[PDB]
Amino acid sequence: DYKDDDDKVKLTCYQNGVSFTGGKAISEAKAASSQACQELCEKDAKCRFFTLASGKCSLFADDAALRPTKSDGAVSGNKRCILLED
Repeated sequence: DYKDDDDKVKLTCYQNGVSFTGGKAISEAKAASSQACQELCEKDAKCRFFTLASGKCSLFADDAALRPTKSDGAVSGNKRCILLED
């Protein structure tokens, strides 16, 4: 209802690459898809760049030393998806 439905929003912003560790995670989830990690991160005002793994999400407020560890079903993402492009 309302005019909120008239406009659409982007919810897809995942990237299957590598998990993260050794960083300064402020909160982590136990989901299977980054989608669930996005909804939980939305509730947190300290999340910006989440990072899902084989079965564990990881929302990060900022970059520090969070490095990869494995690519087994690892799907990490960032705040922005598509920016600065023709």
